[PDB]
Amino acid sequence: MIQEQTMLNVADNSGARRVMCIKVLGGSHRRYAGVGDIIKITIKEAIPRGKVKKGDVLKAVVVRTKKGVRRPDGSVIRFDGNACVLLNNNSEQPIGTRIFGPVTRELRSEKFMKIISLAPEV
Amino acid sequence: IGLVGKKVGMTRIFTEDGVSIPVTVIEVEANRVTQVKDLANDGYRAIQVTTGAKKANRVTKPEAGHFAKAGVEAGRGLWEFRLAEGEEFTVGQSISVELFADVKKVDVTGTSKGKGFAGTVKRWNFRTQDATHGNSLSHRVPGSIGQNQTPGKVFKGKKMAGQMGNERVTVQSLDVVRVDAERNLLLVKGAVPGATGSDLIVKPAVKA
Amino acid sequence: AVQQNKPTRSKRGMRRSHDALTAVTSLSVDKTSGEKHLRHHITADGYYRGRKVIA
Amino acid sequence: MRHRKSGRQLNRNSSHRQAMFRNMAGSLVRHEIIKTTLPKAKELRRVVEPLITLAKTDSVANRRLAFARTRDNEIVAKLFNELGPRFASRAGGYTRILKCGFRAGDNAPMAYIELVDRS
Amino acid sequence: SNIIKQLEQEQMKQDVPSFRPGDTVEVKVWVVEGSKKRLQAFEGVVIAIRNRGLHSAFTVRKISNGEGVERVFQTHSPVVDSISVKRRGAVRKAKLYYLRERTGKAARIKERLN
RNA sequence: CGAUGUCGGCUCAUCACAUCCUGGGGCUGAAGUAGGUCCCAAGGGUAUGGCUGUUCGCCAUUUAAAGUGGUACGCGAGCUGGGUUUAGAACGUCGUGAGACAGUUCGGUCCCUAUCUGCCGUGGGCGCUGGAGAACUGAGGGGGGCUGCUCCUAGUACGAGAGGACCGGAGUGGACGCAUCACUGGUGUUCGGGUUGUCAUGCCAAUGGCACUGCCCGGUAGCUAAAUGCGGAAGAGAUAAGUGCUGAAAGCAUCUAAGCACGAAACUUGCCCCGAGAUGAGUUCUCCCUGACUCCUUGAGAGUCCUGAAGGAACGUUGAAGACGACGACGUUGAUAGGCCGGGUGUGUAAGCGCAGCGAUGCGUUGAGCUAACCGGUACUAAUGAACCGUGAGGCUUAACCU
RNA sequence: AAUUCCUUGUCGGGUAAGUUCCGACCUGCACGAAUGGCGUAAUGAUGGCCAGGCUGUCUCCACCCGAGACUCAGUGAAAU
RNA sequence: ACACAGGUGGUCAGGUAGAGAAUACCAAGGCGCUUGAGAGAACUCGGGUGAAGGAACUAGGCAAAAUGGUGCCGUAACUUC
RNA sequence: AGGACCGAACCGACUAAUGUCGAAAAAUUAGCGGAUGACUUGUGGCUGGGGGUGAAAGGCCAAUCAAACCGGGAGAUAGCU
Ligand SMILES: [K+]
Ligand SMILES: [K+]
Ligand SMILES: [Mg+2]
Ligand SMILES: [Mg+2]
Ligand SMILES: [Mg+2]
Ligand SMILES: [Mg+2]
Ligand SMILES: [Mg+2]
Ligand SMILES: [Mg+2]
Ligand SMILES: [Mg+2]
Ligand SMILES: [Mg+2]
Ligand SMILES: [Mg+2]
Ligand SMILES: [Mg+2]
Ligand SMILES: [Mg+2]
Ligand SMILES: [Mg+2]
Ligand SMILES: [Mg+2]
Ligand SMILES: [Mg+2]
Ligand SMILES: [Mg+2]
Ligand SMILES: [Mg+2]
Ligand SMILES: [Mg+2]
Ligand SMILES: [Mg+2]
Ligand SMILES: [Mg+2]
Ligand SMILES: [Mg+2]
Ligand SMILES: [Mg+2]
Ligand SMILES: [Mg+2]
Ligand SMILES: [Mg+2]
Ligand SMILES: [Mg+2]
Ligand SMILES: [Mg+2]
Ligand SMILES: [Mg+2]
Ligand SMILES: [Mg+2]
Ligand SMILES: [Mg+2]
Ligand SMILES: [Mg+2]
Ligand SMILES: [Mg+2]
Ligand SMILES: [Mg+2]
Ligand SMILES: [Mg+2]
Ligand SMILES: [Mg+2]
Ligand SMILES: [Mg+2]
Ligand SMILES: [Mg+2]
Ligand SMILES: [Mg+2]
Ligand SMILES: [Mg+2]
Ligand SMILES: [Mg+2]
Ligand SMILES: [Mg+2]
Ligand SMILES: [Mg+2]
Ligand SMILES: [Mg+2]
Ligand SMILES: [Mg+2]
Ligand SMILES: [Mg+2]
Ligand SMILES: [Mg+2]
Ligand SMILES: [Mg+2]
Ligand SMILES: [Mg+2]
Ligand SMILES: [Mg+2]
Ligand SMILES: [Mg+2]
Ligand SMILES: [Mg+2]
Ligand SMILES: [Mg+2]
Ligand SMILES: [Mg+2]
Ligand SMILES: [Mg+2]
Ligand SMILES: [Mg+2]
Ligand SMILES: [Mg+2]
Ligand SMILES: [Mg+2]
Ligand SMILES: [Mg+2]
Ligand SMILES: [Mg+2]
Ligand SMILES: [Mg+2]
Ligand SMILES: [Mg+2]
Ligand SMILES: [Mg+2]
Ligand SMILES: [Mg+2]
Ligand SMILES: [Mg+2]
Ligand SMILES: [Mg+2]
Ligand SMILES: [Mg+2]
Ligand SMILES: [Mg+2]
Ligand SMILES: [Mg+2]
Ligand SMILES: [Mg+2]
Ligand SMILES: [Mg+2]
Ligand SMILES: [Mg+2]
Ligand SMILES: [Mg+2]
Ligand SMILES: [Mg+2]
Ligand SMILES: [Mg+2]
Ligand SMILES: [Mg+2]
Ligand SMILES: [Mg+2]
Ligand SMILES: [Mg+2]
Ligand SMILES: [Mg+2]
Ligand SMILES: [Mg+2]
Ligand SMILES: [Mg+2]
Ligand SMILES: [Mg+2]
Ligand SMILES: [Mg+2]
Ligand SMILES: [Mg+2]
Ligand SMILES: [Mg+2]
Ligand SMILES: [Mg+2]
Ligand SMILES: [Mg+2]
Ligand SMILES: [Mg+2]
Ligand SMILES: [Mg+2]
Ligand SMILES: [Mg+2]
Ligand SMILES: [Mg+2]
Ligand SMILES: [Mg+2]
Ligand SMILES: [Mg+2]
Ligand SMILES: [Mg+2]
Ligand SMILES: [Mg+2]
Ligand SMILES: [Mg+2]
Ligand SMILES: [Mg+2]
Ligand SMILES: [Mg+2]
Ligand SMILES: [Mg+2]
Ligand SMILES: [Mg+2]
Ligand SMILES: [Mg+2]
Ligand SMILES: [Mg+2]
Ligand SMILES: [Mg+2]
Ligand SMILES: [Mg+2]
Ligand SMILES: [Mg+2]
Ligand SMILES: [Mg+2]
Ligand SMILES: [Mg+2]
Ligand SMILES: [Mg+2]
Ligand SMILES: [Mg+2]
Ligand SMILES: [Mg+2]
Ligand SMILES: [Mg+2]
Ligand SMILES: [Mg+2]
Ligand SMILES: [Mg+2]
Ligand SMILES: [Mg+2]
Ligand SMILES: [Mg+2]
Ligand SMILES: [Mg+2]
Ligand SMILES: [Mg+2]
Ligand SMILES: [Mg+2]
Ligand SMILES: [Mg+2]
Ligand SMILES: [Mg+2]
Ligand SMILES: [Mg+2]
Ligand SMILES: [Mg+2]
Ligand SMILES: [Mg+2]
Ligand SMILES: [Mg+2]
Ligand SMILES: [Mg+2]
Ligand SMILES: [Mg+2]
Ligand SMILES: [Mg+2]
Ligand SMILES: [Mg+2]
Ligand SMILES: [Mg+2]
Ligand SMILES: [Mg+2]
Ligand SMILES: [Mg+2]
Ligand SMILES: [Mg+2]
Ligand SMILES: [Mg+2]
Ligand SMILES: [Mg+2]
Ligand SMILES: [Mg+2]
Ligand SMILES: [Mg+2]
Ligand SMILES: [Mg+2]
Ligand SMILES: [Mg+2]
Ligand SMILES: [Mg+2]
Ligand SMILES: [Mg+2]
Ligand SMILES: [Mg+2]
Ligand SMILES: [Mg+2]
Ligand SMILES: [Mg+2]
Ligand SMILES: [Mg+2]
Ligand SMILES: [Mg+2]
Ligand SMILES: [Mg+2]
Ligand SMILES: [Mg+2]
Ligand SMILES: [Mg+2]
Ligand SMILES: [Mg+2]
Ligand SMILES: [Mg+2]
Ligand SMILES: [Mg+2]
Ligand SMILES: [Mg+2]
Ligand SMILES: [Mg+2]
Ligand SMILES: [Mg+2]
Ligand SMILES: [Mg+2]
Ligand SMILES: [Mg+2]
Ligand SMILES: [Mg+2]
Ligand SMILES: [Mg+2]
Ligand SMILES: [Mg+2]
Ligand SMILES: [Mg+2]
Ligand SMILES: [Mg+2]
Ligand SMILES: [Mg+2]
Ligand SMILES: [Mg+2]
Ligand SMILES: [Mg+2]
Ligand SMILES: [Mg+2]
Ligand SMILES: [Mg+2]
Ligand SMILES: [Mg+2]
Ligand SMILES: [Mg+2]
Ligand SMILES: [Mg+2]
Ligand SMILES: [Mg+2]
Ligand SMILES: [Mg+2]
Ligand SMILES: [Mg+2]
Ligand SMILES: [Mg+2]
Ligand SMILES: [Mg+2]
Ligand SMILES: [Mg+2]
Ligand SMILES: [Mg+2]
Ligand SMILES: [Mg+2]
Ligand SMILES: [Mg+2]
Ligand SMILES: [Mg+2]
Ligand SMILES: [Mg+2]
Ligand SMILES: [Mg+2]
Ligand SMILES: [Mg+2]
Ligand SMILES: [Mg+2]
Ligand SMILES: [Mg+2]
Ligand SMILES: [Mg+2]
Ligand SMILES: [Mg+2]
Ligand SMILES: [Mg+2]
Ligand SMILES: [Mg+2]
Ligand SMILES: [Mg+2]
Ligand SMILES: [Mg+2]
Ligand SMILES: [Mg+2]
Ligand SMILES: [Mg+2]
Ligand SMILES: [Mg+2]
Ligand SMILES: [Mg+2]
Ligand SMILES: [Mg+2]
Ligand SMILES: [Mg+2]
Ligand SMILES: [Mg+2]
Ligand SMILES: [Mg+2]
Ligand SMILES: [Mg+2]
Ligand SMILES: [Mg+2]
Ligand SMILES: [Mg+2]
Ligand SMILES: [Mg+2]
Ligand SMILES: [Mg+2]
Ligand SMILES: [Mg+2]
Ligand SMILES: [Mg+2]
Ligand SMILES: [Mg+2]
Ligand SMILES: [Mg+2]
Ligand SMILES: [Mg+2]
Ligand SMILES: [Mg+2]
Ligand SMILES: [Mg+2]
Ligand SMILES: [Mg+2]
Ligand SMILES: [Mg+2]
Ligand SMILES: [Mg+2]
Ligand SMILES: [Mg+2]
Ligand SMILES: [Mg+2]
Ligand SMILES: [Mg+2]
Ligand SMILES: [Mg+2]
Ligand SMILES: [Mg+2]
Ligand SMILES: [Mg+2]
Ligand SMILES: [Mg+2]
Ligand SMILES: [Mg+2]
Ligand SMILES: [Mg+2]
Ligand SMILES: [Mg+2]
Ligand SMILES: [Mg+2]
Ligand SMILES: [Mg+2]
Ligand SMILES: [Mg+2]
Ligand SMILES: [Mg+2]
Ligand SMILES: [Mg+2]
Ligand SMILES: [Mg+2]
Ligand SMILES: [Mg+2]
Ligand SMILES: [Mg+2]
Ligand SMILES: [Mg+2]
Ligand SMILES: [Mg+2]
Ligand SMILES: [Mg+2]
Ligand SMILES: [Mg+2]
Ligand SMILES: [Mg+2]
Ligand SMILES: [Mg+2]
Ligand SMILES: [Mg+2]
Ligand SMILES: [Mg+2]
Ligand SMILES: [Mg+2]
Ligand SMILES: [Mg+2]
Ligand SMILES: [Mg+2]
Ligand SMILES: [Mg+2]
Ligand SMILES: [Mg+2]
Ligand SMILES: [Mg+2]
Ligand SMILES: [Mg+2]
Ligand SMILES: [Mg+2]
Ligand SMILES: [Mg+2]
Ligand SMILES: [Mg+2]
Ligand SMILES: [Mg+2]
Ligand SMILES: [Mg+2]
Repeated sequence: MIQEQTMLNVADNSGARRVMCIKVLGGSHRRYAGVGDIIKITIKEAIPRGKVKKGDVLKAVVVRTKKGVRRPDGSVIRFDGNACVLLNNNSEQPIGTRIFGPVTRELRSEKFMKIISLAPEV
Repeated sequence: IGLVGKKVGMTRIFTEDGVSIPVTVIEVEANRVTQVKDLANDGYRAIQVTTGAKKANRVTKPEAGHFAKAGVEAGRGLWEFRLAEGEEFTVGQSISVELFADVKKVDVTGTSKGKGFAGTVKRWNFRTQDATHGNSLSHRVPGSIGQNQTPGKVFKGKKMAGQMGNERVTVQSLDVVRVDAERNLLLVKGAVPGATGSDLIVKPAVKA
Repeated sequence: AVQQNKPTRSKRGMRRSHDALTAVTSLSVDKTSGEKHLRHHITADGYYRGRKVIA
Repeated sequence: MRHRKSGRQLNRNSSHRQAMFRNMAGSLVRHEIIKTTLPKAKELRRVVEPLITLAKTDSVANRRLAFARTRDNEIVAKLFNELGPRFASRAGGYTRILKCGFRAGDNAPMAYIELVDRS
Repeated sequence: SNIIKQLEQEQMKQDVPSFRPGDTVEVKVWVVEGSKKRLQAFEGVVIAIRNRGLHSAFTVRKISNGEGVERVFQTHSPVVDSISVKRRGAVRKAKLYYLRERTGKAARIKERLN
């Protein structure tokens, strides 16, 4: 359950350490993002050697949330940190070469199959 | 046509595919036809049913007479349904839950749970005003209710505080899941109105 | 707040129509002693349904 | 909106409400008959009648529980020694409500509550 | 009610092993990769146990690849295949939500061995 | 002017159409995609932030779109008081000065218990023509009406190509509404436990009081969203702008003058809710009452005795019903409350013993003890025999058809 | 700039975006030296701006606990 | 003006905890504040808790949340030292 | 040592909400500033109306202040209502 101003740790190794959600894309008045949704990000904290510098506006996919993901059985999968993977605005596709930590099944939808292959779990 | 049925809580049906579907358990006793209204007498073709039972003293003589003309036992209440031309029913006929075996979706009707007197926030989803920043005695109030001199009046159907619930409401096209004849049940996917032990009216979907 | 111009005897009366309080008209009689009392209440002497159950 | 809820608030806070029943149960056990307000009487049943069942099995833990509630060893002595064995055969329903009109100073509906014996 | 209680009791699997909170449990889960049907393991500490018959459930906490993952399982789901117990913790609480704040050495729990 | 509180915000809106999107169309400097313009169309929908008192505005990022206006530049007996407009103070400036400045700067009391109208709810009264209990019809209101992508059609038509569809179908979203508590949670001072200070129960041990529930930890039932089901429609009729057909006036032409068709989220229906106070008070179905006598202006009459029905109200026990009324259940031929019993659920191994230790403490009995609102039972209490209201065959004309 | 009208002056910083803020420039409408000029540590219920922490401020409100409101009895005003 | 949540000088100074005349619980002693009784709607007042988020609120973090003790370690620019 | 520090009494009155026919013609509640000093307070004195007093606000001088209150000139005068 990510929204404007929510700060996210970064799952991939793009360069960003922390980022901030500046918009939830895909509809008017749209409250929240989660699960495997696209969001607009500004980078609030980056590392020195990384591919993306601080204060860069680009897109991202939420891969983990504290509120979690409901499977159809009624069961839920929560996490200990909201987390995302950065994407290239217009081109899409992840910037980083590797992905840290697990990512849910509900991320599986063609365009993010690169994000699942690199991921160590689920 | 339709059947009258008590609401009996909720459960979930796990399918082996790997899905739990949340079901409302509606127990549907033998709905016995007390009277058949037709275009000769009434001006519309319809049937009047009953269900459950009542106590010998608690039923009045006007009802007890009415029930004695059909030959059926006095059921707890009376409901009526219209007839869809082709189908035609006889008096003293006990309609079972096997009517919903062939169908897929149903419009469950019921009297909703009485929330009592409700404020504009709860009733109409009015937005609470600022909880602080100077606000004086007016956090959950409705705010303005009209313009100024031009109307010089509140318009009709203005959303205000007042009675919420205890009103007839219809959830449309709920999917039927299991139709147990042995125990006299009807399992529908999702939540339907009223509380556990309330009277529902189940009837086939109108938007097929 | 505050009336624009005073109401009448009439209105005031109309309002008071529903203020008229109802009598009991339903006094019981105790089986043994034959004393009048409220239904489901004891008597002044201390009876309820033909049996003393109080000093 | 209080659907399916229990307990009367009786225009008090919890800690008070819990005390006034702790006293009023103690008063009912001692005198065996009480004049109170019809609601207070109806809500006293829920406090007292368990202390009577608690008192059927005389031991230690039950005496200590019956002392944790009530907080008076006299009442705990009248329970267990008398009211425990006196209601041995009877299953629940140890107390009786009888309405006794209206209070003078405030028109409150009064009621006598007493134990079902007083022989 | 009896009507519901009859519908629940037929659906409940009658072979769930007994596990307490603070037990290291390895839940096996049916997963589907479109056409496939795999069994995924999920080893972790049992943190909370809800008992409501058919509606019973339990939370398992697992400190995987850096960050922690909590997974609530619906006990009588067919998706849960098996619930094997590995360790039994000497804990004296029902819900172990205090473990969320802790990590590593503080997060570890004494074994029962009674 | 014996006072009509004036910017902006918040809350709540409502109408207009000169339409922002959505829908329907004509021409194009319209190949397709994407437009340009004009016509019809008001059903629904129509951002969140940064800066600033701002409305605007400029940005950032969205969105199908981020409409223009009216409503005392809607809305202070609804909120705010940042702005402007009291008293303090200072800067620049003008004045010899008091002071002054649509110049700036810091600080600076926003009262009202609702009589009427109105509105949202909820009742009493009588009426509807003998009374009573049901069930309805539905005149007439009222809600609802939003869209996105992705796939399929199809890399199809259209194009050297790059691009790339109409009509058609499908899935899954956003926003909004309705229901609901099965799941996920929140709450849960009425359930368990840990614990600090302290007082008390003669003392130990064990408890209770107070300290924001003392502070915490979990959590039942309810209530609830972030939770989960559902909704918007298809269809039908009459149509706008438009498209036509046949076709005179005007040997032709011509959508129009006769006639005949199509044609939109608008209109009337279809969906949902209310609704016979619809005084035009409507239908059915049932139920109940089949007595004597007096007086008069021989009246739709004042009466006397005698009867009291169906039903109702009251009273009680009460409820997922409720401010009070109301509404639903129930009153012994009884599960309506409470108790009790069994189960559950929660808490997490009570007390007392007995071991182990030098003591805190730890084992054992023991998943124990204690468990609100829960589930299934149980007449243990408490729901009374009764009294009270309500009657005694139901007006007058006419017309159909009964023996 | 407590002083600047034009004006949200330009440029730089901070921000995804900064009419405020900080630094700089000087075209000072209309600073300027005891009606003091410029500096500056410390101090301030001082004005402006930023950050961490934290939060029902808000997204977006939910539930609970008490005091009223509501019913019953007693007393019993007020503005107009 | 009221049996009015105001104002009014001095003196006395028990216990456990505490630096303490703070605060908590208490002793001596004193009182329960002169309308009650029900119910447990909206709404208001004073509180408690709150999923994910965390100033997005607003003129302004106003208001709430926070931080809070003792010992020891450790502590920047600048300074009138 | 200190118009030093933190903090109760005591003196104050920065913020907020409540209250605004109030509990109260200025208070309550929760925070807030000073708290060995240019401090605070009791008791009694002195200064008087164009006068006093004023770490200056036109503040204060008995709930009254850009000239107190009471009586008098006095039925001031009012081209105004
Ligand atoms: K033990
Ligand atoms: K004179
Ligand atoms: Mg930047
Ligand atoms: Mg007929
Ligand atoms: Mg019945
Ligand atoms: Mg209710
Ligand atoms: Mg409410
Ligand atoms: Mg609203
Ligand atoms: Mg708000
Ligand atoms: Mg204010
Ligand atoms: Mg106000
Ligand atoms: Mg105020
Ligand atoms: Mg409020
Ligand atoms: Mg008018
Ligand atoms: Mg007037
Ligand atoms: Mg009269
Ligand atoms: Mg009245
Ligand atoms: Mg009797
Ligand atoms: Mg109940
Ligand atoms: Mg209650
Ligand atoms: Mg009281
Ligand atoms: Mg009271
Ligand atoms: Mg009280
Ligand atoms: Mg307490
Ligand atoms: Mg009980
Ligand atoms: Mg027993
Ligand atoms: Mg005038
Ligand atoms: Mg006037
Ligand atoms: Mg006015
Ligand atoms: Mg305005
Ligand atoms: Mg605003
Ligand atoms: Mg607004
Ligand atoms: Mg509207
Ligand atoms: Mg309009
Ligand atoms: Mg135009
Ligand atoms: Mg247009
Ligand atoms: Mg367009
Ligand atoms: Mg479309
Ligand atoms: Mg179109
Ligand atoms: Mg179309
Ligand atoms: Mg078009
Ligand atoms: Mg074209
Ligand atoms: Mg045209
Ligand atoms: Mg038009
Ligand atoms: Mg409209
Ligand atoms: Mg219209
Ligand atoms: Mg329409
Ligand atoms: Mg509308
Ligand atoms: Mg708009
Ligand atoms: Mg906007
Ligand atoms: Mg822009
Ligand atoms: Mg406009
Ligand atoms: Mg005006
Ligand atoms: Mg205008
Ligand atoms: Mg205005
Ligand atoms: Mg305008
Ligand atoms: Mg106001
Ligand atoms: Mg206004
Ligand atoms: Mg107004
Ligand atoms: Mg107001
Ligand atoms: Mg102000
Ligand atoms: Mg202000
Ligand atoms: Mg101001
Ligand atoms: Mg100002
Ligand atoms: Mg001034
Ligand atoms: Mg001016
Ligand atoms: Mg100006
Ligand atoms: Mg300013
Ligand atoms: Mg100030
Ligand atoms: Mg104020
Ligand atoms: Mg009124
Ligand atoms: Mg009115
Ligand atoms: Mg109205
Ligand atoms: Mg009439
Ligand atoms: Mg009628
Ligand atoms: Mg008629
Ligand atoms: Mg109609
Ligand atoms: Mg009408
Ligand atoms: Mg409408
Ligand atoms: Mg669509
Ligand atoms: Mg293809
Ligand atoms: Mg293609
Ligand atoms: Mg189409
Ligand atoms: Mg709407
Ligand atoms: Mg919803
Ligand atoms: Mg339930
Ligand atoms: Mg439940
Ligand atoms: Mg639960
Ligand atoms: Mg308790
Ligand atoms: Mg407890
Ligand atoms: Mg102690
Ligand atoms: Mg002692
Ligand atoms: Mg001792
Ligand atoms: Mg002890
Ligand atoms: Mg112990
Ligand atoms: Mg104890
Ligand atoms: Mg005490
Ligand atoms: Mg005390
Ligand atoms: Mg607190
Ligand atoms: Mg606290
Ligand atoms: Mg804690
Ligand atoms: Mg909890
Ligand atoms: Mg929980
Ligand atoms: Mg449809
Ligand atoms: Mg259509
Ligand atoms: Mg057709
Ligand atoms: Mg047509
Ligand atoms: Mg036609
Ligand atoms: Mg044309
Ligand atoms: Mg022709
Ligand atoms: Mg010609
Ligand atoms: Mg011619
Ligand atoms: Mg032609
Ligand atoms: Mg043509
Ligand atoms: Mg549509
Ligand atoms: Mg109806
Ligand atoms: Mg008439
Ligand atoms: Mg009729
Ligand atoms: Mg008739
Ligand atoms: Mg008839
Ligand atoms: Mg006469
Ligand atoms: Mg009789
Ligand atoms: Mg009689
Ligand atoms: Mg009879
Ligand atoms: Mg009731
Ligand atoms: Mg009730
Ligand atoms: Mg009624
Ligand atoms: Mg009625
Ligand atoms: Mg009634
Ligand atoms: Mg009834
Ligand atoms: Mg009944
Ligand atoms: Mg009865
Ligand atoms: Mg009996
Ligand atoms: Mg039985
Ligand atoms: Mg019961
Ligand atoms: Mg019970
Ligand atoms: Mg029990
Ligand atoms: Mg047992
Ligand atoms: Mg058991
Ligand atoms: Mg039990
Ligand atoms: Mg258990
Ligand atoms: Mg043990
Ligand atoms: Mg214990
Ligand atoms: Mg030993
Ligand atoms: Mg064991
Ligand atoms: Mg064992
Ligand atoms: Mg066991
Ligand atoms: Mg056992
Ligand atoms: Mg037990
Ligand atoms: Mg128990
Ligand atoms: Mg039961
Ligand atoms: Mg028996
Ligand atoms: Mg029996
Ligand atoms: Mg017996
Ligand atoms: Mg009876
Ligand atoms: Mg006759
Ligand atoms: Mg006759
Ligand atoms: Mg007849
Ligand atoms: Mg006749
Ligand atoms: Mg400037
Ligand atoms: Mg300027
Ligand atoms: Mg710049
Ligand atoms: Mg920059
Ligand atoms: Mg900012
Ligand atoms: Mg700049
Ligand atoms: Mg500013
Ligand atoms: Mg700002
Ligand atoms: Mg500067
Ligand atoms: Mg110069
Ligand atoms: Mg100069
Ligand atoms: Mg000059
Ligand atoms: Mg100067
Ligand atoms: Mg100069
Ligand atoms: Mg000078
Ligand atoms: Mg000079
Ligand atoms: Mg100076
Ligand atoms: Mg300077
Ligand atoms: Mg300087
Ligand atoms: Mg400095
Ligand atoms: Mg100072
Ligand atoms: Mg200061
Ligand atoms: Mg400051
Ligand atoms: Mg600031
Ligand atoms: Mg901050
Ligand atoms: Mg809400
Ligand atoms: Mg409450
Ligand atoms: Mg009264
Ligand atoms: Mg008067
Ligand atoms: Mg008093
Ligand atoms: Mg006093
Ligand atoms: Mg005081
Ligand atoms: Mg200490
Ligand atoms: Mg103290
Ligand atoms: Mg008092
Ligand atoms: Mg209430
Ligand atoms: Mg309350
Ligand atoms: Mg509060
Ligand atoms: Mg509150
Ligand atoms: Mg607390
Ligand atoms: Mg809190
Ligand atoms: Mg929160
Ligand atoms: Mg919690
Ligand atoms: Mg949290
Ligand atoms: Mg944070
Ligand atoms: Mg902001
Ligand atoms: Mg804003
Ligand atoms: Mg600002
Ligand atoms: Mg500011
Ligand atoms: Mg802050
Ligand atoms: Mg603050
Ligand atoms: Mg708060
Ligand atoms: Mg907190
Ligand atoms: Mg605080
Ligand atoms: Mg905190
Ligand atoms: Mg804390
Ligand atoms: Mg702390
Ligand atoms: Mg420290
Ligand atoms: Mg530094
Ligand atoms: Mg400096
Ligand atoms: Mg000194
Ligand atoms: Mg000092
Ligand atoms: Mg210091
Ligand atoms: Mg301080
Ligand atoms: Mg003093
Ligand atoms: Mg003050
Ligand atoms: Mg003061
Ligand atoms: Mg402040
Ligand atoms: Mg407050
Ligand atoms: Mg007031
Ligand atoms: Mg008041
Ligand atoms: Mg204070
Ligand atoms: Mg503070
Ligand atoms: Mg302080
Ligand atoms: Mg200081
Ligand atoms: Mg003084
Ligand atoms: Mg003196
Ligand atoms: Mg003197
Ligand atoms: Mg003078
Ligand atoms: Mg003089
Ligand atoms: Mg003189
Ligand atoms: Mg002089
Ligand atoms: Mg002075
Ligand atoms: Mg001045
Ligand atoms: Mg004065
Ligand atoms: Mg003055
Ligand atoms: Mg003068
Ligand atoms: Mg003078
Ligand atoms: Mg004087
Ligand atoms: Mg004279
Ligand atoms: Mg005169």
